[PDB]
Amino acid sequence: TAQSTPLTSGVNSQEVPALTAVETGASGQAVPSDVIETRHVVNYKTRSESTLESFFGRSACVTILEVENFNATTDADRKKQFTTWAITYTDTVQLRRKLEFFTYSRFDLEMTFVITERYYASNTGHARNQVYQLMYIPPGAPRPTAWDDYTWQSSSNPSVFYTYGSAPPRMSIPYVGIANAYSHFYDGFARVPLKDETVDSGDTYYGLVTINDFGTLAVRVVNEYNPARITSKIRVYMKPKHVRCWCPRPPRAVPYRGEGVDFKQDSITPLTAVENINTF
Amino acid sequence: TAQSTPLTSGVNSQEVPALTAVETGASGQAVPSDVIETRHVVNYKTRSESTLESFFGRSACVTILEVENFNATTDADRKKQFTTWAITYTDTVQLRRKLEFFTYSRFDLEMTFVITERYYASNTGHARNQVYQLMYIPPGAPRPTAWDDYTWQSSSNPSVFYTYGSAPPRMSIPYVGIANAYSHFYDGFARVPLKDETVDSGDTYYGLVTINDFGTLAVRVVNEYNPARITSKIRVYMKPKHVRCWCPRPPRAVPYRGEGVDFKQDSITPLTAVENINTF
Amino acid sequence: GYSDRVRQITLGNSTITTQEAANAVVAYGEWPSYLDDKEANPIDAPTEPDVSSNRFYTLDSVQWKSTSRGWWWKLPDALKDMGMFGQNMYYHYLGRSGYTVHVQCNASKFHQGALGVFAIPEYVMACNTEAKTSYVSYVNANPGEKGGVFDNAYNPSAEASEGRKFAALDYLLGCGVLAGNAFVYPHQIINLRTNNSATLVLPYVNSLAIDCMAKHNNWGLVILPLCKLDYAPNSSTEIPITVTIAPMFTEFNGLRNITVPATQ
Amino acid sequence: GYSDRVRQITLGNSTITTQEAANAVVAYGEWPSYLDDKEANPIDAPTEPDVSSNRFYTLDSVQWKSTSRGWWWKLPDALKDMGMFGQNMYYHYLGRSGYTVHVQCNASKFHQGALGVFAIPEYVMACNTEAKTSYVSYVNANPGEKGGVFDNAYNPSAEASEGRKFAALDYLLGCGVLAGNAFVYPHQIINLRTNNSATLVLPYVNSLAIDCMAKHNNWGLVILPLCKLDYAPNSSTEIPITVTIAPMFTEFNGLRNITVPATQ
Amino acid sequence: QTSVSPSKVILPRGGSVLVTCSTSCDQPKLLGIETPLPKKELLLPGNNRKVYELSNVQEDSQPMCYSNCPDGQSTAKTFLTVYWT
Repeated sequence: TAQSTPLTSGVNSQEVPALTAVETGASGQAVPSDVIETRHVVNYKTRSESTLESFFGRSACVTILEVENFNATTDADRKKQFTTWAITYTDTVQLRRKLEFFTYSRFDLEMTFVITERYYASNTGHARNQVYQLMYIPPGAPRPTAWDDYTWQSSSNPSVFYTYGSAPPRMSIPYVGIANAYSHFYDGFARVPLKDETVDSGDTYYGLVTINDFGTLAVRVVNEYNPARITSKIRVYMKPKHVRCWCPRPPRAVPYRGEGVDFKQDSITPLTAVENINTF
Repeated sequence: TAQSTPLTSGVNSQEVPALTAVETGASGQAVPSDVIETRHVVNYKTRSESTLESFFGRSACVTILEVENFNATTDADRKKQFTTWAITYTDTVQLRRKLEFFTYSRFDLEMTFVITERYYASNTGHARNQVYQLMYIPPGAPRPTAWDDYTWQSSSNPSVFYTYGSAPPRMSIPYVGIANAYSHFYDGFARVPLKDETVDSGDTYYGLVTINDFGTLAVRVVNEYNPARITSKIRVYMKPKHVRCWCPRPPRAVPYRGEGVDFKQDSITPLTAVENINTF
Repeated sequence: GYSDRVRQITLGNSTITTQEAANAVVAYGEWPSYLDDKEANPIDAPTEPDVSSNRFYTLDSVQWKSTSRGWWWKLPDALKDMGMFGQNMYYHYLGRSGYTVHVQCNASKFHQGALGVFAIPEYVMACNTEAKTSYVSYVNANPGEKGGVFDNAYNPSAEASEGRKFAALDYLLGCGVLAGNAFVYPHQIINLRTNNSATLVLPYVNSLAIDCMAKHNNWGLVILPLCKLDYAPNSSTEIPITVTIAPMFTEFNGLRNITVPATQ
Repeated sequence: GYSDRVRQITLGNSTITTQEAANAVVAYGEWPSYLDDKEANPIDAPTEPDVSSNRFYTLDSVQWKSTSRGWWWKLPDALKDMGMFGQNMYYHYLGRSGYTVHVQCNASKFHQGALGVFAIPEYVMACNTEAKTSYVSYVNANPGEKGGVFDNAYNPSAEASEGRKFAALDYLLGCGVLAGNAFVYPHQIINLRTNNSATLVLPYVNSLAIDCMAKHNNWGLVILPLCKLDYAPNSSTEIPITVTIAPMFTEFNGLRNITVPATQ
Repeated sequence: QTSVSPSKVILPRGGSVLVTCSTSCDQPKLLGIETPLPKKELLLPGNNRKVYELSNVQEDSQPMCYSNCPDGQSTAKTFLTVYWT
């Protein structure tokens, strides 16, 4: 449980708990039994929901992926036939902000794929029921060039085949970090620019984004082209379970403008100015 | 079981149980073995269905929610794309009347969502199968402005995604009251209007409705716009389980006219007048 | 007999004494130690520079005016040219180090002011351009001894040339979190009526067991003026903040020729 | 570890802390207590307002100039309009009360001055007329919160109208005894180089066991400036004396409707 | 969030001003107009829409109309002038 409250009464003595010194680095330490008179309150209220296994115990949304299915003629129509997404948690602003409380984390990740469809045109016939491939490409396996090449057959890549209309597909991805924890924030580069290089790496990106390769989620429609153009939307989800975290940080106040910790100029003012200091 | 009936016979004595005095506040206390002659009846009939766990053991209906799905052009068409419902049990008159027997109650709530669809027009094409979001918004989380804003992604709000055509989604909500029981009737305000205020809160609402914030159930259609306008109807249900109740009250006789205990003028006459007092 | 205000710290052949100190903060309750054998990432023979680099190094003294807005140092790279720790660093591929940061600023009993001395794990800052994201050069991100300063205005340069640097905004603390929440880090506050020195003890904090010091900057030292300096006769006086840092329990791996990074 | 100069006093839901205090005087060596059953004068059921009136009440802050000559408060009647002790008082015929008088006055280390803080049992003062004797009105003898001031001149008004008040002469202390002999009372001296608060603990002192608080004023709080305030740059400065008083161990008898005394 | 329909009001000294302040919500927990001016009420059906009947307008006033919708406290004022000869 949380702490109860002891039956204390008034004091007059040299033991003074109301006075601390925050120059020393420690926070305040006075519980309300110190400075006033308190009754006895047996406290049965627990902190069970605030723990990290339940603070991250929701299947959040991280991205929205779009694939289509039609008779492709041009080249831009052949790139609507599939979609390759680099796996990251930074393409939204709500699961990211819950994870940038902490510097380092360690969690087995559980994903679930909620998928919708629509007809594009109105009078171009109909279509049969559809099966969707979702293939996890680790860094190094060949990313697909077209929607029906040698790469989609997936002799070793983990693939799931969702028949449209079923329950959404779910799977658990373990801790796949090469460190001993996922560095949410990485304060360093990927390489060291040496003295008198003819390489001139004066465009090495700062910080986090030069170390994270988690994979590529490539999604096709396994059907051939129907007479009716079927436009699909796929919402990749994440739910961190078996969660551990280290080294807490303040949460994000101003909005994001990228994959880094950057912040845009027109939203550097998160507060709203009060009337005066004496406004209840 | 209920009470049996003892084999008694006639009496002639000063012990008179037939005469009570209801000025004292107690009700009548004479069982039928007192005033007449009775046989022996072994009573195996129990009161098992009349208990509160089975008196509230039905999934009642509390509201009917409507969402649609089409190519919205105007602004009123963009507010048909979603529906936000303030959670309460007072939007019908039958689960409310079963709960206004009691002043205070304590129950874990179990909801189930039974959802229908239709085509609006006739010759505007077709549509794919649909997935419905239902997001529980606690008081403080941002209610959605449009149907596809930042709020629906639900990084911490509890959401369910019902694929249309499946079994209806079900979930259990615990006792979420900030009191030690849900006050069905609250005889008081939310604040105290002080002497000589320049605030002039001479429009503070009476009674119950100024303390209850249970949340907001916001429902969208997760698909984009189909060529055919799909009009949906959603029937939110409640079933109180693990029920405890306190301080009983008389049941509602005249009809309701709002969220309070108010009553409309044209239905203040619940009885039907009999012919005379001697009508069997 | 003893008091909390008098403290002598000795490491190697260096000594800090202080007679008006507050108490010392061991960061996250752990004293720094060597890499244990049950957690070792490399398998080469580790170099332990026992007393040649576990000693106090005194940086340059910045001047804290009435308009001074903040300072920042990246901690395993502000010591990049300091004695033998700057020679243990670039001759090795791996390196872990604990730290004893001691920040020195003193005035009379008539001055006033506050200095939030922080120590931020993975102090990732924002770039000063809106053309690209996560976009800082190497020289502008690693000044070394002199450190950098904060600023009370965010002016993103439209040039991608002069925008490859830290947008060191004080109230957003660089990384866009509010500065009033920075007390969740290991911190001390130099208050010019109570104390005159801030001592922190910083263990090696990283996800890896041991990591490249030339690439990766572990800690971020941050000094924010919470209440500005105000001396009533001379309103534009300057009292110096001198930062004295010691490596602790260092350990290095992967010996080779010297690494000399670029300077432009 | 502990010192005599730091003292926290808590009664009810009120707290006084002080960091430059002298020691506290328990008056005549007795801590106040409830009326014991072997000494009880009335036989009704006594009301014990346990925490609703045994708490610190802060009066108005008078200003102690260089020409300020003294102050006086009658103690069970300076609290006549203070919270529930002013409502326990006038709804009851009898009342006894212990007290914790805490007098608050502080300056810099460059000021100087002395404040004899007294507590006088049965502080009967002299009238300001020579027409009649023992001749003071009710409003002029019981000001309540604001108290009264002394004076360094005795000017008896020939009017019997404006002479119905206390002839508050400072060196004769009101009652015609010399002020240098007033140290036989429970007293503390606020000296602006040594301390900044005077704490007394006053038991219920009366010949009776319990008495009417509306009629009878038990104690007399007296603050005399022994050495006048003298600040060398600004010779006419003002430092405030704030008086904070708590009832202790109160007990009341004879409940009825409210007593509202006259105001003119 | 909170709408005051008579925003621009001209009316001479001493007369009555009809002020219509409602909210964009369905449950006005706490809604009212902040002014030291006499007003009874004006009758208007509907749990949301609302009219106060102000009277004895002497000087230039700017009354604030709060409304405690479940998304914070809202703010709306109205502007009124007087006339003199």
